[PDB]
Amino acid sequence: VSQPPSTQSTEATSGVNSQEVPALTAVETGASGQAIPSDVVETRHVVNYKTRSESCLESFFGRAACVTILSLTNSSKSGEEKKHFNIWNITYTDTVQLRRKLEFFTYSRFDLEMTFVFTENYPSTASGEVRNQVYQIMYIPPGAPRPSSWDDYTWQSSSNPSIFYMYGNAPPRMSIPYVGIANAYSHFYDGFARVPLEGENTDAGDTFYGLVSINDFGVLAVRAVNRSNPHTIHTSVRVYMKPKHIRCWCPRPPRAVLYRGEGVDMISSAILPLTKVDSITTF
Amino acid sequence: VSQPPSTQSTEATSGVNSQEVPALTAVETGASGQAIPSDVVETRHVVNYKTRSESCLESFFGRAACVTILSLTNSSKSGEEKKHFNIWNITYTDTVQLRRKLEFFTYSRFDLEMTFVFTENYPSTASGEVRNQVYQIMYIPPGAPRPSSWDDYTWQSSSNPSIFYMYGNAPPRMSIPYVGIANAYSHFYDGFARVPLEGENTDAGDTFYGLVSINDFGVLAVRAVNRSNPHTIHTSVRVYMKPKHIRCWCPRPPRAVLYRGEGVDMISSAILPLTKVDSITTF
Amino acid sequence: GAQVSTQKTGAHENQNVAANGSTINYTTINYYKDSASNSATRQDLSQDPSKFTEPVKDLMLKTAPALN
Amino acid sequence: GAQVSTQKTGAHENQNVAANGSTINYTTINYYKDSASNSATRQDLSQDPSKFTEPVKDLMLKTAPALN
Amino acid sequence: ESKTSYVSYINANPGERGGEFTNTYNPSNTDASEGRKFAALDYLLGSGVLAGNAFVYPHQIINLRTNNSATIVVPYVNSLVIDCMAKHNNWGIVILPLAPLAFAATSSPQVPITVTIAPMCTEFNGLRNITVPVHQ
Amino acid sequence: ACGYSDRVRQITLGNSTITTQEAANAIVAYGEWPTYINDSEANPVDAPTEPDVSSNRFYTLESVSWKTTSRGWWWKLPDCLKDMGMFGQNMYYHYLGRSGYTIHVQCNASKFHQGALGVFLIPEFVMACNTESKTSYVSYINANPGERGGEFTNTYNPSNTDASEGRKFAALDYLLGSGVLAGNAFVYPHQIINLRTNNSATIVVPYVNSLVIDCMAKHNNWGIVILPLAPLAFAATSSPQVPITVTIAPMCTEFNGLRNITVPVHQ
Amino acid sequence: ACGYSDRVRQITLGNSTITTQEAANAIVAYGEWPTYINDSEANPVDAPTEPDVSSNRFYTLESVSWKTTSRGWWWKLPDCLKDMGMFGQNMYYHYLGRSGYTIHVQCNASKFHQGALGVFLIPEFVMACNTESKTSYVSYINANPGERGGEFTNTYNPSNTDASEGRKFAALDYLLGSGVLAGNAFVYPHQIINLRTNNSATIVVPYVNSLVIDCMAKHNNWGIVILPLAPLAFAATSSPQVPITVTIAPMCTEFNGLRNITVPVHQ
Amino acid sequence: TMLGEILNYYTHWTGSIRFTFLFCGSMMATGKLLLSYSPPGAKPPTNRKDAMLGTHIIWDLGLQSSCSMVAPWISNTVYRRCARDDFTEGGFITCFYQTRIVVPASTPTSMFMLGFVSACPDFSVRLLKDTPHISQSKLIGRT
Ligand SMILES: CCCCCCCCCCCCCC(=O)O
Ligand SMILES: CCCCCCCCCCCCCC(=O)O
Ligand SMILES: *C(=O)CCCCCCCCCCCCC
Ligand SMILES: *C(=O)CCCCCCCCCCCCC
Ligand SMILES: [Ca+2]
Ligand SMILES: [Ca+2]
Repeated sequence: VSQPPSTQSTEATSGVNSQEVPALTAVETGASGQAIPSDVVETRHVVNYKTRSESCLESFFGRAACVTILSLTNSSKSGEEKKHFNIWNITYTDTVQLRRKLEFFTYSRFDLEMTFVFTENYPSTASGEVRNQVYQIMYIPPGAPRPSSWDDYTWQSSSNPSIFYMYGNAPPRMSIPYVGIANAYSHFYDGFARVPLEGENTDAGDTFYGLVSINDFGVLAVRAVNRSNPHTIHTSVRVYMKPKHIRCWCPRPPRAVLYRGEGVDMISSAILPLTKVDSITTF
Repeated sequence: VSQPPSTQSTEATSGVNSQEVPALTAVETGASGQAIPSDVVETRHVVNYKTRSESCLESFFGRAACVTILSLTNSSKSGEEKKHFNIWNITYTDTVQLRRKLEFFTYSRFDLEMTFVFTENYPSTASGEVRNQVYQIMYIPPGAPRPSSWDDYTWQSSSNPSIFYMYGNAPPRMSIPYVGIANAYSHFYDGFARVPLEGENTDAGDTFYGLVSINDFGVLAVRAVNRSNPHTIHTSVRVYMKPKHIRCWCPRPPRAVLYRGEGVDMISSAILPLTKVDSITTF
Repeated sequence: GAQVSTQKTGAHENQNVAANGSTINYTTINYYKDSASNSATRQDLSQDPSKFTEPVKDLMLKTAPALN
Repeated sequence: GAQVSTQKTGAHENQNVAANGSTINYTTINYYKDSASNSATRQDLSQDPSKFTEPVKDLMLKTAPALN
Repeated sequence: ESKTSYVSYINANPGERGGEFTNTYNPSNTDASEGRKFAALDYLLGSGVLAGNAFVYPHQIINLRTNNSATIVVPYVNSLVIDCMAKHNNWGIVILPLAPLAFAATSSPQVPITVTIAPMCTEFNGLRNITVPVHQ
Repeated sequence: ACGYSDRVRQITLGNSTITTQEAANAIVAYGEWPTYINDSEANPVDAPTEPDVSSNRFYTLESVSWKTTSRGWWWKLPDCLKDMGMFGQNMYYHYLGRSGYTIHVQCNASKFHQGALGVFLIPEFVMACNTESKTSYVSYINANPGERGGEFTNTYNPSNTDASEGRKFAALDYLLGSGVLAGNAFVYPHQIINLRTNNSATIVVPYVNSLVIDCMAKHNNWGIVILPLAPLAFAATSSPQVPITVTIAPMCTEFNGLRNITVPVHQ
Repeated sequence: ACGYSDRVRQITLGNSTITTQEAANAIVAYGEWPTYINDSEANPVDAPTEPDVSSNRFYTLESVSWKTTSRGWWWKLPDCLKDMGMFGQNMYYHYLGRSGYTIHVQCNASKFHQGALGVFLIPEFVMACNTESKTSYVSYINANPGERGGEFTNTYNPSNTDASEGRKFAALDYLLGSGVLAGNAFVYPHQIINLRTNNSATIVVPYVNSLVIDCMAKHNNWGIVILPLAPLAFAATSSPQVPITVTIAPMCTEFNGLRNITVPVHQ
Repeated sequence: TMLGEILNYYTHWTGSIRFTFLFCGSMMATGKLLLSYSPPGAKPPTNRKDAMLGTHIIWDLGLQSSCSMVAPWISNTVYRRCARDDFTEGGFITCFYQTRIVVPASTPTSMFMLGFVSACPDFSVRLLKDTPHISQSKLIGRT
């Protein structure tokens, strides 16, 4: 049995008239302000039991956030074969909620919990019959051969980790180790994938700059394993990521404006975070 | 509590000027090159914690790979009775992914984990009604009587091990002991199933040569147990093999060219593994 | 191989003291061979706000002249 | 009849030392009468590269003349 | 706004000169030689984050009425122990006038700002022929 | 030592003795030496026949010739000995036979020649048939050449029609006639006879199989292959030639299941 | 020993490694090995810069060619390295520099060649100028050739008029261009590459000077000279040619007095 | 190569690579080559005076037929991607003549050397992936 650390309690204090001035400081030093109630006013004694138990990075990142929505269609019509499967690039930039949070830190390190939610429906009036669907999520790491058709040899997965879902069952989920090839996950990257030497374009680099130019986690090749039926059916698969067993370094300000692309990039369309206030003296 | 063996660490070294030349050798002996950083350059001290934990044969073969895809059709039409069931020959040569890996070793020994994935669909516009399907996988060892029709006495399985799947439920799976009648599984076999004596064809043997001519694990007789409905329904069953509790002997080079048949056999069509390189000095 | 631990004080619970009864114990038995598969790591309330609010070289104490 | 063992060091885990806490223990209870039914055999990192990289009769040591 | 993460090595790495911040954002979707450079938007650190919170970074403030120097010692920072310098810039030094320069006399005062950097605990691995990047 | 060179070496078995003043050590396959079947590993219950000296000696195969055109050679154990003295008799009179061997490949030239032979000893050396009309289509007769053994080529021309050209191995050198780059044939016990360095190759090999003892007349455990990794060369002619001789010696041979003698199909 | 031949030898510094299977031992100049400046012998008071691996490695100079006509070659340390990688940078950015080196002269032929190179390492190798109109008349440019180094001749023709031919060394071989019979150049640390015996020469040399550390950009402590004591010869042509390569490696290098970089006069 | 084929079943790799060469010329031929590994980042070594500025070894042909030159694991990331990637650059292994192969009277004037590659004991690979090196025609069926 143990007692979680509580937030500073307030010890009772009173007047003062010393040469000790906790009120004044010099933030030029780079040090934040330190004063607390006791230093400025007369306080009473207060026993604080409350804890920052929920601001613990593990709690703050303890949610299965949706990262992307993939679509695919099992159809029996002419050009509906390439539709019989889909390939998603692993990343959290597809959305903005989770992304922003992680984006609070320069580097991070964690294990990952993938959770998948499937939702199928009928497109046109082809509201007929179709047996139950069995999907396959295949993780194709960088370097592994990718599926040509919704059914070429690649879906054997003799080495690639694959899930097999039977629509209607509990949302398949699985865990992934910290796989980064670095000592930590890099969230930003003020560099280029390679060094452009003396005799090259006076623009070289514009193609390979940014974290995006060096990061690569492979892709998720989803598909329905059933064959094509009379009526066409459409499925939407949603990817959920929850970074667990985490720890991060170097805090940075939150993304204040809309996100453009995978990089920092802003759009002149929306770069006014704040809001006009009547007057500087308007409560 | 114990500590997994790590890969050689680098001990710091410096110059040299001895009659000890770790650099030179004579690979004619049949011994590979042995030198390491320390022997050639000045190294720093490096504590290696990394482990070949994932190259352990058990990890390397630790995946449920798809070995074959069987098809069958429960139809009520004239010649759709022989379609009401199917017989698959047990082996891993039906595909190439797992096969190639095992093919890394001459002999191997292991237990097997069978996993089955069923996926039914509607063929033509016979997109009508059909109750839920219940399949049966019956293992018919060498010597046991095989099914004539999708429903002759054989499907009693008073001795043959049979699974009964209720489509929509978790992918049925089961385990199998190392059943080889040898002390190990033979992956290759430079011999003939029998010895052709003095007075016989000057070609005798061409029929019974190769591992394939001696190996036999029986067959999987699959089928739907339901009777024929108005509308015809088509099912595809996929077999998955994961060799576990494994160990192998005698390493051999990997299959470099496309596979023809179950034997080594190559096809003049594709026997150029490598790729032309501009020049021997082209980085 | 199970490991018991203290729960998170709830509604009608132990005075914040989290030191009242075994009725606040939850059991845990890891089932997988890979750590990654485990639940959220135990709540850690440690913290050093100073590496951010005061990474100054020479230390200054409230009551003194920030600039001496 | 359960047997506890060490997990595979994960993300925010014990310094590689795998010697920190019981929070890295996983339990195992075989349920079937046939060994074949068991999980993957325990990770074995033993190895003897020499039966392949040096199956030479007379042993030669780096620093010496491979051909004496 | 015609491309993303579109910056040339040459422009990203100014050197002794370094860049400058502006208070306007005018992307050149056409002129591809004006796109290949940072959009140093001051009130957003050219990052898309209010500079008002740039203090969650090691920093000091040179308030003329108080000091005339700023000293910030910084340790290597990265998701790796050692990296490739010619490709990656670990740190970035930024100086923003939180308070505008001002002098009772003219309405065009000017004062020099000098930056002196000193590396420490430097170590390199992987020696070969020298690297000479693209230049103009 | 008194100058015990790693180059000089003598070998003796039965009443046979090899010698060599330029070898490059010798290798022992997978690090294990020939052994007999141990009462705990036995299978056949009849008392085995262990020939010892009568059959465990040095039998020398008809030499072949290394030409600038030579593409390679191959043989099969026990096959390429089925006719070698007493060993053969025992081999054929018994259903089951077990053995390991000491392979000694000879090939001397002169300090003015160039060349490098890769002598590999491959277990379960199965090659592809020469006919894309059938699979695993090889006749016993062709699979088991004997003292002669086969030869490798550098071309693949299957006879889908002529069924008498299909029933034979497609000895494609750059693929070991197996469908694997010869460049990695080194993951097999081996030595390299580089003329400027050595003139012999000695590879001791232990029985290898998924069984303790097997039926020799049907199965060839090992396969000996020699590929010129470096083409023969001589400053003089542009058609140099040097003999390559192969001397094999079985060891720890034992047989079970004695009956009338086996005489396979022949021409 | 396990046959630790006096002929075979390996050398390593930084990320560089020399090897040689026919050397004739190696010599250590005056019996002393490279060392650093000891607190009791120091002079400059600033903390020295000791490059270690970054500069104390094996830099290989452009090979030259040995012809039946070849008269000799020469170089100067540290000069003939002023452009060698990192070493140079340090050398030029500092007023004072100190170093010793390991010289490795290579030159293989064949058991059918003849020849003998006398590799001498001479301290303070000052040569006479080519002009009897002036004394000690040599331009910096000519005195410091670099990777190229000079060559010896067997004739002395001073240009008293043409003042651009005077400003250069009079590399008179039979007199070391010093006015001393080369026959006694052996009172200097040296080795002889006699083709029928060896193919390498290894001479480790320690810093030598009347001071602890000096200014490299002005002074060349050592001078490397190679004279064919025995003319190259080959049974075939009467114009044989063989390459001679020189690989130098500085050791225990330390510099004092750091400032802007030095860039001497050039053409 | 065997090393390659294996690496190709995994996603990441770390370690030092051992390049071993066997000169197969005539006993009578001499010569001194220069093998070199230059870690990434600069102009690829086209000439000797550039390769010599990095990790190298001057191999002297002699009784000892073979000679190894090691590629000391020098990388920024702790693991390198198996697939081709610029971030995970490897470096440049070249070769040159220190002098020149020299043969005498009646000696084959041209020959070869075999180049082998293997991994050092500090080498490890991780993240099991399928290999691209093999193909397979979508299987028939029976429909
Ligand atoms: C069968 C499902 C396999 C899923 C594999 C996902 C690979 C994880 C890569 C890590 C992604 C999050 C890290 C990050 O971008 O910060
Ligand atoms: C009810 C399902 C029964 C399945 C029986 C399968 C028999 C296993 C034979 C072993 C197959 C793999 C061995 C191999 O070919 O290397
Ligand atoms: C420590 O683990 C001893 C207590 C065991 C109680 C049984 C828990 C139920 C089984 C755990 C999962 C085993 C999976 C093979
Ligand atoms: C050793 O096994 C003692 C611990 C038992 C804990 C209970 C585990 C749950 C039951 C195991 C399966 C039994 C099947 C009949
Ligand atoms: Ca408190
Ligand atoms: Ca270690």
